[PDB]
Amino acid sequence: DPALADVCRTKLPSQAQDTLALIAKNGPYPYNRDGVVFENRESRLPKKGNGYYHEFTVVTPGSNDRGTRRVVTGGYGEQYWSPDHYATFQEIDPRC
Repeated sequence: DPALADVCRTKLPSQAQDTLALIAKNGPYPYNRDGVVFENRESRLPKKGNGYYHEFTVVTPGSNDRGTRRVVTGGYGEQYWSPDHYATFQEIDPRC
């Protein structure tokens, strides 16, 4: 499989848009876990080979802690948003 919901890039929180711009430039990244492989063990994203997906933190400005906001990239430049630490995903639509 079923489709994921879509979110327009310009409808993302500003910090999420900032993270997409960092990914496009290959960093630098605020967190040491930025860029590590996302294994997708439970297959909420389409099942792919080892290392296809990577995860990045999106800053939560009003908290002291890292927070739950994430972007996951795929190997063909697909981008996914998760506001809730991977419980839900939306595919980012770069066109809008």
